[PDB]
Amino acid sequence: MAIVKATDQSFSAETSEGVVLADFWAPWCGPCKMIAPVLEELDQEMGDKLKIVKIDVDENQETAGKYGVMSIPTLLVLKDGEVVETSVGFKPKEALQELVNKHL
Repeated sequence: MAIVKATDQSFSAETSEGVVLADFWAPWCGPCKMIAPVLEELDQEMGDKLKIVKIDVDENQETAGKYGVMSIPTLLVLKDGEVVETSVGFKPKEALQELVNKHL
C-alpha cells in the first residue's frame, strides 16, 4: 500500500497492530538505498498483509539500542508488539519475500 515512517515516539504503537517489518536505515549508507526498491516490491506484494516502517538510526538511537542495533541496513520483523526476527545487509526480493511469508 504505502510504507510508514516512525521514531522512538511512535515505533512501539506502529509495531503493535499486526505483522510489521521495519528497516533501520540511514541515507549515507548505499545498501539502505539499494534495498529500498526491494522493500517497495514487498510493499506492493505484501504491504497490506504486513506493514513496513522506515526508521532512521540517528533519530531513534534509543529505540535501535533497544534491540542492540547501531548498524544499517538492519531489517527487523515484529508481530503484535514484539520482535520476532532481525537481519542485516541487502537482500534480493526472492529471499526477502520468502523470509516474510514464513512469518505471516
